[PDB]
Amino acid sequence: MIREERLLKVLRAPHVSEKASTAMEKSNTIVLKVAKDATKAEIKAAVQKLFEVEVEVVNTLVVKGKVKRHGQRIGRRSDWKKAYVTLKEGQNL
Amino acid sequence: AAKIRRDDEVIVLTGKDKGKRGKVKNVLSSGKVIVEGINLVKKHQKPVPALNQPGGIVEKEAAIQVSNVAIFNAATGKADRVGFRFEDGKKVRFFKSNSETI
Amino acid sequence: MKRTFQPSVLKRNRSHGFRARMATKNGRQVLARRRAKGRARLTVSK
Amino acid sequence: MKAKELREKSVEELNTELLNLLREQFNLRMQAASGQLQQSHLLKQVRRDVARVKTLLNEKAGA
Amino acid sequence: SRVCQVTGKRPVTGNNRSHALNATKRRFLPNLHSHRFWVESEKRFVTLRVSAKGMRVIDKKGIDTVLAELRARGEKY
Amino acid sequence: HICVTSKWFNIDNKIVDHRP
RNA sequence: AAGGUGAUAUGAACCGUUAUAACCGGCGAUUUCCGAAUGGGGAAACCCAGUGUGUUUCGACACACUAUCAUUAACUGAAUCCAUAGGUUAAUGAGGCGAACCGGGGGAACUGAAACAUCUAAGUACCCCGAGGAAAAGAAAUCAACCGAGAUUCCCCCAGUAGCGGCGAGCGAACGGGGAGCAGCCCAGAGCCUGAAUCAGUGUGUGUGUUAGUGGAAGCGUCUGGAAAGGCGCGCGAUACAGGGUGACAGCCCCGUACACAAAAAUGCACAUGCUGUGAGCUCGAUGAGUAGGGCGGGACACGUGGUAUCCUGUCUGAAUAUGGGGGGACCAUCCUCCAAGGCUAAAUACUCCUGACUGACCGAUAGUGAACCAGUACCGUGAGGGAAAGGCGAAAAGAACCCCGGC
RNA sequence: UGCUGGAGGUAUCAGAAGUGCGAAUGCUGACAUAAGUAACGAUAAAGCGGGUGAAAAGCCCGCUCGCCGGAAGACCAAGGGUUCCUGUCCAACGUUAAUCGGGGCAGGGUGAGUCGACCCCUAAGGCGAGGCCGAAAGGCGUAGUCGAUGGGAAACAGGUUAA
RNA sequence: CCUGCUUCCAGGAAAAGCCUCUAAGCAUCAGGUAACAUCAAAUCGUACCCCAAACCGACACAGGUGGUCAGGUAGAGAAUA
Ligand SMILES: N[C@@H](Cc1c[nH]c2ccccc12)C(=O)O
Ligand SMILES: N[C@@H](Cc1c[nH]c2ccccc12)C(=O)O
Ligand SMILES: [Mg+2]
Ligand SMILES: [Mg+2]
Ligand SMILES: [Mg+2]
Ligand SMILES: [Mg+2]
Ligand SMILES: [Mg+2]
Ligand SMILES: [Mg+2]
Ligand SMILES: [Mg+2]
Ligand SMILES: [Mg+2]
Ligand SMILES: [Mg+2]
Ligand SMILES: [Mg+2]
Ligand SMILES: [Mg+2]
Ligand SMILES: [Mg+2]
Ligand SMILES: [Mg+2]
Ligand SMILES: [Mg+2]
Ligand SMILES: [Mg+2]
Ligand SMILES: [Mg+2]
Ligand SMILES: [Mg+2]
Ligand SMILES: [Mg+2]
Ligand SMILES: [Mg+2]
Ligand SMILES: [Mg+2]
Ligand SMILES: [Mg+2]
Ligand SMILES: [Mg+2]
Ligand SMILES: [Mg+2]
Ligand SMILES: [Mg+2]
Ligand SMILES: [Mg+2]
Ligand SMILES: [Mg+2]
Ligand SMILES: [Mg+2]
Ligand SMILES: [Mg+2]
Repeated sequence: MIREERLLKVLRAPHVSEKASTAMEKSNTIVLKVAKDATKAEIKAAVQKLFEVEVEVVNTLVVKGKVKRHGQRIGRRSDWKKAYVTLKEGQNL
Repeated sequence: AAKIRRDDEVIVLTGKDKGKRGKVKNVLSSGKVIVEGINLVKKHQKPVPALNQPGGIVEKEAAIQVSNVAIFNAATGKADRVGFRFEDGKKVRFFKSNSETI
Repeated sequence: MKRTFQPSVLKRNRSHGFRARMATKNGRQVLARRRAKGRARLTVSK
Repeated sequence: MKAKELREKSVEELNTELLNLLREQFNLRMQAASGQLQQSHLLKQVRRDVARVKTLLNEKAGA
Repeated sequence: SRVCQVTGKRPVTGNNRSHALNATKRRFLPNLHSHRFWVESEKRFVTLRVSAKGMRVIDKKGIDTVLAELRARGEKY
Repeated sequence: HICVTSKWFNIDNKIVDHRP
């Protein structure tokens, strides 16, 4: 095809979180933590194949890890990517 | 190679429960062991708000040194110490003082 | 009044960064000493 | 689960290969993350299974 | 570098000494020159950076020998 | 505490020349 | 092997019990990105390519390869026809890091002289280059003194002597003797005989060490106590009374210890051979020239130019060649003794980033490593760089259910 | 020897030294003193009512009052790096209290063919195959290759999120 | 508008994108121009402070910090009230 079926392990988790997620459900589109190296087109494919839905276009943004806690030293979390996916019309999941 | 093991009957050797006997409920990474009914303590367990919330005093088993329990003979009714080897196919444990094997 | 540290990352990296450090026999000895000292930040970079 | 497929055919294996991912692994992540998956240890194996899968096939072909 | 391609002569450090014997570091460096040499055995000129003596050797041993050396040793030339 | 930075000047400064 | 899924760290969900749980060792596999970084770039962990591959959804993305230098070959190929330089490809090797010991290129000043130039500190500190398991040195153009010795290296003497020295401060040998370890060989070449000694690289074998392991003796009674290993009594093992642990001090509770054993695999070391590369052997030859020496300038020799031998050479010179030449501390004779101007060479010697085991009239938390602790950390500094504090509940968490004041 | 303490200590005669502290404007830590004294960081200024609360001069809401308005309003770059928003808590941080916060804990939040970087292009300048030079380290520089503070295609009015 | 216009001396970046020109080269081809249709535009930044309590000043420090916008009354005014 263009992207091997193997590499459609880019979808990592739904981000069903906040009205941001759900209130932007009730007006098209779904959002997801997705890989890190994922290429919009590369992640559209995943959502076509798996999930078997339609997809108009996909937007991406990177979330930066909050650094916190600790006394002297310090701990930081990992960065990760957001989805915001926007399905064509016969919208299901 | 452990001279004492999981299901296994022993007589306490030192302290508190000097003379008592019991089965090894389970043995620990530390080389300490829990012998059922044997070395008891009274944990004041705290309540936890989200379910299993009541909490209360609880009598419970407290790990103790394997150095301080001996395997029990039954044939003689005393502590016996262990030893190794047949040359059978396996190894197995025999009571010292009568190669009695078990 | 204007004080001595006027931060600027471009200058920072260009003057003290890994590659700059790497571009000179002595700059390299700089790292070598810091490695031998077991330093956690060889050169304060991104 | 090792020699069980030491002899399982280079082409054939790439099947379970996908079947570990194609099914178990992807479904498991999704299902898990979504708060379903009550038996977490399934994530440990599958991943470890794919490792086996790829250990052969790599050692069968070419190496 | 100021190295004689024939003898390997290079600058060497020694001292100055005044009439009061004050030592001041200094260098003796060789009498280099660079010289177009005809080989004939290659129908060509070759410029070697050469010391006098380097020349006097070439005079005696004769060019081609000297050129066996250098090439034997790897000198560019 | 964290509490540990002392950059004590130079004397302090003003005046004095105390006739020579 | 009967228990396991590293630690803070419970919990969840699991896995295993007579052999595919875990754990230990041998050999494999995978091994993102940056970093010598090597496809180009770059503000390290990022941007962008050329060419090859890759798609019953053969686009764009993914992967592989493409740095430079050296050697060798091949093909190409100017001014210039020949020929070179230049250019493409290819095969090999290099590159970077690393504690000391080692050889080499450079090389201070404080300081000492009760000041300071000579002299000292000192060929030290430091910079640099290079290499090995050791390095270097080494098979007399050496000493001796008319008797003799017989490579190099290290140790003790000789001796703080002889000497050097603003004869100040200081520096400081050798001869000869006692020891450690000892080893000797090639090239400067052609003929015959030819791959014959040997060395390295390598495959195999064997033995021996290594990287997991196995077995391993014998204690009970009672007293005090929260707890016995302690006291007292009576037994027992000892080729095992090294040591650690266990509720207080244990040969006989545990782990060991002495002792006896063990390797599927990979390896260090020896031999034994196979393969590659290499030369052995006899006859007859050959015997290290811009060198020795000298002049000038420095430097090395304990030796500061001194009556100064000897060694090295920046500079200008320049022999003899066995009936010859070097040295014997100016120099000459005689005598004696050695053979420079090509190389190789093991041991006695040096060192410890690191592995294992063992030891101490060494420290015990302001000590000892800066660091007994998640320390080169927190912190300070643009940076180089500097650089802390901080160990102990109990035998066992049995780490205080529940009630009361208080602002859940 | 009493008390405390709760596990080590060692006569004797020999032996060996990190062997004795009040001073060094010594070193480290702890604790005094002045003293409940100065001070609480612009003289733009507050008053009251009602909420909440264990507690309100300081928070919330309201009505007045006052202050900036070429700023003391508004958008950024540089620099910071979660300080943004929402719940929750008030020990420590806040020069007072604190129900409040840029403070603790948890959760959320950054959506681009068109803005910007990457990218093409170069200035200063940097690096620099070969190369010239240099005891070593290295120096300079050609071909190039990098480097914006400058050049280079393209979206506007309105709405909506607690953010 | 204006990178204009007038004037003066101190005489006022570079390169690419863009336009055009052809060489080797291709000549039915390929390319070039236009209309319509369609497909592609990845990646990274985007919160918040920014004359300040969030940056440089050890501090919630009377200091320092470049660019942008600029209403009414009086006023020459970005002064001042
Ligand atoms: N007043 C100062 C003396 C002084 C005078 N000039 C100075 C300059 C710098 C520092 C101190 C001083 C003191 O207390 O000692
Ligand atoms: N000596 C003068 C002036 C003075 C003040 N401070 C000083 C510091 C250095 C020298 C001089 C001064 C005085 O005390 O009145
Ligand atoms: Mg984005
Ligand atoms: Mg690269
Ligand atoms: Mg590169
Ligand atoms: Mg002096
Ligand atoms: Mg004789
Ligand atoms: Mg054993
Ligand atoms: Mg035993
Ligand atoms: Mg000779
Ligand atoms: Mg040698
Ligand atoms: Mg310490
Ligand atoms: Mg103490
Ligand atoms: Mg004292
Ligand atoms: Mg005193
Ligand atoms: Mg007072
Ligand atoms: Mg007063
Ligand atoms: Mg006051
Ligand atoms: Mg914060
Ligand atoms: Mg906020
Ligand atoms: Mg307070
Ligand atoms: Mg906050
Ligand atoms: Mg450019
Ligand atoms: Mg070069
Ligand atoms: Mg240059
Ligand atoms: Mg710019
Ligand atoms: Mg914004
Ligand atoms: Mg404030
Ligand atoms: Mg301020
Ligand atoms: Mg004004």
